[PDB]
Amino acid sequence: VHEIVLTQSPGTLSLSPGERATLSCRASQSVSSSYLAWYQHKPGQAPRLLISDVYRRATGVPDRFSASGSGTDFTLTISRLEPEDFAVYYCQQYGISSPFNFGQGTKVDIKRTVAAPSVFIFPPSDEQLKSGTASVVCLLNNFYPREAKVQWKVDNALQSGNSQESVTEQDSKDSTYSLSSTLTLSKADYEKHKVYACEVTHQGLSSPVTKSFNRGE
Amino acid sequence: QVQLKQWGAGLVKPSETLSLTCTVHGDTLSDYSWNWGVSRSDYYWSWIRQPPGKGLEWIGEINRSGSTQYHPSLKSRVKIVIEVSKNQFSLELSSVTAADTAVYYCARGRRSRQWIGDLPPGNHGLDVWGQGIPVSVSSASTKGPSVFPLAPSSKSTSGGTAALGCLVKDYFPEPVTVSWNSGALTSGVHTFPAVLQSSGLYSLSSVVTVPSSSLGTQTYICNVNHKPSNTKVDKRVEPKS
Repeated sequence: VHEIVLTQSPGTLSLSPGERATLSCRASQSVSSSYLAWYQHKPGQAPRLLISDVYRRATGVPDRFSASGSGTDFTLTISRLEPEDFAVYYCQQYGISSPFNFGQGTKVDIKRTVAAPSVFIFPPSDEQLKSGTASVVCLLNNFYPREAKVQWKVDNALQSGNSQESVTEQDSKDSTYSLSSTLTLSKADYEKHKVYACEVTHQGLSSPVTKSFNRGE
Repeated sequence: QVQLKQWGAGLVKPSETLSLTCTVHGDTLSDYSWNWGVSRSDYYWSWIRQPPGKGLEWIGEINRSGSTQYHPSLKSRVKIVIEVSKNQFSLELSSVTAADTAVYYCARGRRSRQWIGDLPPGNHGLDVWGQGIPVSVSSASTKGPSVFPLAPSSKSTSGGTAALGCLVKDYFPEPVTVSWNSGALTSGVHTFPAVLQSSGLYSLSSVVTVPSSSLGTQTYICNVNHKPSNTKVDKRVEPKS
């Protein structure tokens, strides 16, 4: 190719306030440190430049942020995390080779003990069925870490392509995540089948947990 | 300090063209003097987007010379133009699809190797950002939501905790707001981010968990407001026989 790509690690770094965070960036080609930049992104806010041009801090960036590296391997260090530092961080090659691509991001989240989700399944409401569509909802409540797998089965048949997931930001009181998975069927398809099940895999679960209902029972 | 003010319609129909503009404040594009610091010739007026669930993506840039550089993944769908006399620059992205739904930022890129006095921090980076425009690719017209209950049942409450919620379906544009019991019920509530469905309409759910016994002693009502359509809904969520 004719572009430089940057790969960040780890995908998620889980730490406590006061700890040191070390974020890595590997470029696919050598990049001078003159041209390697780092950014912070906090949900709901515009990205912020942290570091650029041979590891220099941008305006307003406090001393706990520093950077290092050469060749293809770069590091952003936060010496002591503050609560406002839990955010997503991006490296970028900026100034030697267009396009000026970013890495894929590293999220720094708040470490806590593993917590399995509580799982709940909801049938389509009779109100909604009066229309032409059925939504079946599976709720994974208050789990940690974020990685989780939800599979839908209809009459024991694995579903694919007809569901969508949404996930909350980490909770400010208990540091967990919550997730919804919504299965969308036509009313006609919904009324043709009996057993609706969501099956959840998570590090906090010894084996997968299935919640199910039988339509009309 | 220099700021970027973003404008332009974020709502684009599939296959049509997105047009966004930023205006520069606190500096001017037509001032060719260079008396201190870095030359305004070293600013590259840039566009960056973030699609949902993805990272930051560099779209391209323009200098007041008129020279552009574009991401090769776009490049004949993308045009960037600058209007030096108006302190403005613009992004046109044609033939949009749902993959182009994203927050679009403009930003000032800086590339200097010469300067007068002290080189301000932020060189060889995107140091000033606009606040972003959320762009939604959809054919939809304004539409208020339907609000359906996510009701607890005997099977789901048998561990001592009940979940209950509201499915807020098929509305456009963003946002809705959701409260429970007129704002009195906040603990254990999770209102999920909306998803832009393939229909071009949004959907989300809001849930709460409570002790199962409180289903016998407490009423639960979700309060849904969609200002764009002047829609307000209160939906009582009852245990389902």
